[PDB]
Amino acid sequence: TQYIGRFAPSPSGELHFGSLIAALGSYLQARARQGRWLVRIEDIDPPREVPGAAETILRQLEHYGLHWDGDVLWQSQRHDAYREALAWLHEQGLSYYCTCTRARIQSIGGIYDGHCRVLHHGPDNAAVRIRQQHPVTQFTDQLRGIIHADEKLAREDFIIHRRDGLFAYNLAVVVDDHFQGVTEIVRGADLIEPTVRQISLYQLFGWKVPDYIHLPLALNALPKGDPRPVLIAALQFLGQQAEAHWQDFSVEQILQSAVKNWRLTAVPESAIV
Ligand SMILES: [Zn+2]
Repeated sequence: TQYIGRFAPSPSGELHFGSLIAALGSYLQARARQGRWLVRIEDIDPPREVPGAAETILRQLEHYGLHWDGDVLWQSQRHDAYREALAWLHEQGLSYYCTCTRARIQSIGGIYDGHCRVLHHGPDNAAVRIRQQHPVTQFTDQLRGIIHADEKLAREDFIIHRRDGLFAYNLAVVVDDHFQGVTEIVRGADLIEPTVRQISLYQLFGWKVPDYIHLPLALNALPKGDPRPVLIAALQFLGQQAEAHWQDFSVEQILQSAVKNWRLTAVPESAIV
């Protein structure tokens, strides 16, 4: 089956150099594998995001030559799907309602103890937690090798729907990547630790687990003007050939050659650069 990858930005700001790295690396790996590359706007909580940011992000991708396949998926148009997934989990004996306060959880060290797991509380003024069976605590990264996660965090009956009504990231990412047919997730190293919880969720749904690559995080908005020197800097960051005389080429030519020359093994394995 065809490779399917994606870039899934949060519209809490515009793209910066760090998010360009994630977009570019996901794009290059997808195109090198003769695959599809999709874009999903994570506008799951629009009251806490910035009007106009999603549109800015899509325009920036186009400016840097990173054109996606198909239609953009919007998480603001997917709450029906998340609700459906929650209903299935509850019906299948895989979730429960938790009425514990923030203060209680804080007092026991910040990781839930499964207090409400067999209390059979109703949905009224409650969070929804997953009822883990066999938590995943390690995974394979195609760049970094085998990763060992924080065991206490990995084994928690984690929140999948918040008491304030927000759908949890870990729920929505699995439901949407599955819906879009994603076969490999190429993203930043800041998402390493939640990976094992997401894999646990794929297993509870009975769904095929994708492959994972976590790129190094670039640490301290993209220029509106000439994108070429910024693209060259991003290619260098990712350990790729970085054309000296970029002034003689278009963005499109630079990307076409970067796809031809893409070497995953040359990407740095540091968590942060
Ligand atoms: Zn509870």
